[PDB]
Amino acid sequence: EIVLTQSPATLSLSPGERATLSCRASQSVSSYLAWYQQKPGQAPRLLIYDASNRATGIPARFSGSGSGTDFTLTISSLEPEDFAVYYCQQRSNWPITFGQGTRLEIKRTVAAPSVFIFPPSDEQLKSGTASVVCLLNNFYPREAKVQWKVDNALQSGNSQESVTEQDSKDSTYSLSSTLTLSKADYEKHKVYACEVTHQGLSSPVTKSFNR
Amino acid sequence: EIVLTQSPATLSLSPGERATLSCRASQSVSSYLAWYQQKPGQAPRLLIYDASNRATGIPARFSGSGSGTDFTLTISSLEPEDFAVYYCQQRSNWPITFGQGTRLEIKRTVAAPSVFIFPPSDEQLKSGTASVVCLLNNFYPREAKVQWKVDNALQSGNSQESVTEQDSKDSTYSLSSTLTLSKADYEKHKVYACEVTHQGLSSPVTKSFNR
Amino acid sequence: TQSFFMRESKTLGAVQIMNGLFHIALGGLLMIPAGIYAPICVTVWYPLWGGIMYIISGSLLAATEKNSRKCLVKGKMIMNSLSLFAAISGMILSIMDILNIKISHFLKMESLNFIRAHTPYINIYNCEPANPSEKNSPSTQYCYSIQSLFLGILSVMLIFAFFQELVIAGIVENEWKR
Amino acid sequence: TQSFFMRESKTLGAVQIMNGLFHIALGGLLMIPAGIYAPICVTVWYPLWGGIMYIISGSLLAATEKNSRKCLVKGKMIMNSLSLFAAISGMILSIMDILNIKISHFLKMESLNFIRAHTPYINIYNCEPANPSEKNSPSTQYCYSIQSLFLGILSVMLIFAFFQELVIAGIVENEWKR
Ligand SMILES: CC(C)CCC[C@@H](C)[C@H]1CC[C@H]2[C@@H]3CC=C4C[C@@H](OC(=O)CCC(=O)O)CC[C@]4(C)[C@H]3CC[C@]12C
Ligand SMILES: CC(C)CCC[C@@H](C)[C@H]1CC[C@H]2[C@@H]3CC=C4C[C@@H](OC(=O)CCC(=O)O)CC[C@]4(C)[C@H]3CC[C@]12C
Repeated sequence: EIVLTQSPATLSLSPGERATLSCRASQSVSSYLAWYQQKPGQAPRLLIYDASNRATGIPARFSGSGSGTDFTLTISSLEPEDFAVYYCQQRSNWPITFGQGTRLEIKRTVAAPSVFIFPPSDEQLKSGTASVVCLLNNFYPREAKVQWKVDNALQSGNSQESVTEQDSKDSTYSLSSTLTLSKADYEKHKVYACEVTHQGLSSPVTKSFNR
Repeated sequence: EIVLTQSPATLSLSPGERATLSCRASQSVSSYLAWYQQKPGQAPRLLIYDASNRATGIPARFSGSGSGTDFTLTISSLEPEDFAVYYCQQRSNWPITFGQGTRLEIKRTVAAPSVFIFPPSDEQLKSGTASVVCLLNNFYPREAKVQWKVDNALQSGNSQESVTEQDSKDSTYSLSSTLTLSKADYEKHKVYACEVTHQGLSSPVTKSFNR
Repeated sequence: TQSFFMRESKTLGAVQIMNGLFHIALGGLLMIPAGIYAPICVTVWYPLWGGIMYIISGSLLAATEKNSRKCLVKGKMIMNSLSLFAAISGMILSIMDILNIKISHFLKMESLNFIRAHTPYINIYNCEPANPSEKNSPSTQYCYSIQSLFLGILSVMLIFAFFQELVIAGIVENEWKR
Repeated sequence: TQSFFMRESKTLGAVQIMNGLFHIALGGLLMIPAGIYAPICVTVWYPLWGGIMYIISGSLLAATEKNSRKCLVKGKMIMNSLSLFAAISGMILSIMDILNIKISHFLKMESLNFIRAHTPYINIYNCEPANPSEKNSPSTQYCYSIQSLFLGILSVMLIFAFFQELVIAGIVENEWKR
């Protein structure tokens, strides 16, 4: 039924004063709305309701209003605890629909990434699998293009990767590509390598090891 | 949930005065009930509601009451239009459950049944099937035991039969067992026969034909 | 048959004006939008002319002493007779609409369309849940509450109308010895 | 300041007995089970106070002529003072309940248990569908009848309390020149 669209996330926010996003809808929703603040590790907190009344018991320096399909909110104060995701919802007709989420960033400078290699171990291969890990660290932003090639051949649908959070000191991101590989395929292949590209490098770089 | 059980049907009612049936329930139903009259060929008609009030606009010589799980109804008048099915329902808790049906009979004397044979025709077998029909008529009651044997062997799960209604003059029942048979099985078999048994015969009788 | 109220008749006609005011106020207060089938008090408009009649009767006794002729000495009989007739009509309607509420539907009394459109999806005479279960439902509870309220206001109107008729009958029997 | 009602004050006190009768009748009528949170007028038992105070004043004004001493002549000031104070409290509570009905919750006035068991499942202060849709549902549009009934009852109560206070103030101002 009712579907909500949100402004693109990962917005580059310099340490200034302006901070504005939007949350649109397809069908004309009612005048009343609701905005909430979500924080990780504990229960979320209310932000503003009806776009005309402030929070109850929580001081609010925000300024959010609007009508129809376009709504505008702006915050000027810069506190060290506002960096979180933002959710927008609606209550026009049941069932209700929820947003996806927009997380703000800290405007950290780019860092030069590094690479590493690790051949499979005897104990690892004796279990019935072989995994090679390439360690990626000190890179910005979180978006990166990393792929694997074996014997100068391309493979797909075999890599599972998870990202990490941001530290409270420098907000440094790390990655570690790990793929579980079969022994039979490990025996008949010669060259294993991993390639990474980023804005900090002017030419792709790869590392290879002897089996 | 609630399930209703009814008195056995096909009750032998001599042309007298007494006529009584029952409709029981498992769980204790409420005091109010409902009885209806169903006739074939047109819409049914109301009989009695709440077991304490007569019909509206229709004279009622019936006498039906009761409480708890046992209910009794009795009709003394004998009209030529009361021979039909009887339905009992309940409205204690949703969803409601309906009965199965009890049909009264006319107490007709037993009649001697007859048998007939019919070999498959050339036009019938040229179509791709062969059916043999044994005609049963002038029998009482509707219940009968008829089966088929081929080459002194018993077969099951191949016979479909439908019954007829009762005439307004003598209430005579008729039957015609017909089974569709394949050509390949028809070619390799020798003896076809059908057997019927009834109270009017002191020994089973069968008829056979030459192929 | 004891005559002891003629000499103190100043208050008897003095209270009647505000009795009529109370009657018309109750009639107006009973004109709240309720549902589709309005009661008998609507199709006859009895409270309006009843209160008008009562207030005119009360104002008739403004000048008890003889001031003019053929207007303050001749109307005293027609006015009290018509007041008594209005009272007896009052009891007839009151007994009818107090007896018709606890029994099944008797007559129609359709309400006018201007108020009907406000609440056109409910009925006031009967409300049954149409299901043996869910008896502890807010709908039936609210029906019982509003029915009790209507019965109470009707009983109040009955009692005060009966008292008004009693005093009117006394004042009309004061004039003539039958 | 023009004194013109002293000689004809018999009616003014005569109407008070049946005004108190109206007050007690309305108080009894309003005590039908209606909701979970009773209004402010329920827990204060004001109608009993008003009715008793009015009927005792009416009994006091039974014999204006000098018959006895220290009973029919001394209490005329305490009686008027207590009646005026009761009327003052009357319209104070009246304005309170007429202002707190259109605004958010202020206090609870929890009802007694004997009426509590009969009406557990309906609220009187506010009924809301809790859903933006289904606005044309009985559970939403089917509160306004009792809402308007209560509003009218409170309004007529306030008006008649004001009238009674006005006439009592005139009577007491007749007795003493301030
Ligand atoms: C001489 C009078 C004082 C005798 C008493 C008549 C009142 C009891 C009736 C007459 C017209 C009725 C009114 C007719 C219409 C409405 C509109 C209603 O609100 C609406 O429905 C808004 C209009 C709309 O939406 O159509 C509020 C009640 C009210 C004032 C009714 C209140 C009761 C009224 C005033
Ligand atoms: C003898 C007469 C002149 C004395 C005064 C009687 C009327 C002029 C007054 C008394 C109470 C008043 C009522 C008090 C409350 C309302 C509720 C009001 O309802 C609404 O407007 C709200 C509608 C909603 O949204 O529910 C309609 C007018 C009405 C009946 C008022 C109409 C005029 C009334 C009946």
